[PDB]
Amino acid sequence: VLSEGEWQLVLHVWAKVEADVAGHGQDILIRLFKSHPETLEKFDRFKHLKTEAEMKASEDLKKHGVTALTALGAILKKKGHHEAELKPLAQSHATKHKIPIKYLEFYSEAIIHVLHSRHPGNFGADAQGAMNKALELFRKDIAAKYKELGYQG
Ligand code: HEM
Ligand SMILES: O=N[O-]
Repeated sequence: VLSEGEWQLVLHVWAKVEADVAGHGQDILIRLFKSHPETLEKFDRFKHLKTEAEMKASEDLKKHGVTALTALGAILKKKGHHEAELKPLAQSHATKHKIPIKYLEFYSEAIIHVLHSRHPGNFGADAQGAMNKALELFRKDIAAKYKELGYQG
């Protein structure tokens, strides 16, 4: 359970993302793919991309980055009351895309990394704490759905 002040921190951070959703989404996906190349293999859409330059030049990668972070922003603005929004993503990611929960942990770390990189000296220690809690909540609630469907624990 995040506090109100922690939710406020999270959504203040998210306001930085919303000023350039495509830019953040692209930087997150590239950080993920390059830090954890197994992740790229899950995207039949993107696995042709070999180099960071090709990733950066991919307009379609940007487009998908918008789709993904738009969904995450909507979830965060629910301040934990996200059952309806989280259900479809759980089902797709477990059963269709076949994304292990561990990869969602890597995704969370890529988000944090990119926030520091884009906003140096402006992503406060309080805000990092709050964002961690928000993301941990999202992974806990997705993981329960995966467990239900026979995918994790
Ligand atoms: C915070 C984490 C994430 C969010 C909010 C998110 C959100 C979304 C959304 C909204 C879609 C399109 C709708 C859908 O198919 O359900 C999608 C598709 C997809 N996601 Fe994610 N996702 C996340 C994490 C991941 C991770 C970590 C991976 C892989 C390592 C992944 C792989 C995919 C794939 C393969 C698709 C299908 C893309 C296509 O071929 O068009 N997602 N995601
Ligand atoms: O992308 N995690 O440092």
